[PDB]
Amino acid sequence: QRTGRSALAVLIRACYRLQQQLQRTRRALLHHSDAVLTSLHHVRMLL
Amino acid sequence: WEHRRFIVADSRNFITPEFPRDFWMSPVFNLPRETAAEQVVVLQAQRTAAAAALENAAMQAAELPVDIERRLRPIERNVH
Repeated sequence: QRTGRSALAVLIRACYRLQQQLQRTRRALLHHSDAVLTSLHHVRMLL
Repeated sequence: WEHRRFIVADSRNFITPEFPRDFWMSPVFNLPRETAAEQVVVLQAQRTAAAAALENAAMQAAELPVDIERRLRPIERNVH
């Protein structure tokens, strides 16, 4: 009982955290390029 | 000793210049409240400010190819 029910826990922990690692990249990479866009608009605002 | 002639510096010594009829109607004596010479100085300074802002933005944005590699590789090795 404890063999197969604990073996799948490794893959469960891997998948339920790979689901969140992509979300973190989704959020962290959007609030950084927006700074690039704001800087570009600021540079144009200098002109 | 020494010798020279002399002319007395009296207050009656005046001078009489001649003025052209169109002398005072010059584009330099008659200046508006705002000329374009100053606008040149402002616009050149703004262009030079934008030039340095461009380099600041370039050094800011040079990390875009860098930020993507280290967010994908540790997941690529995770899958493999």
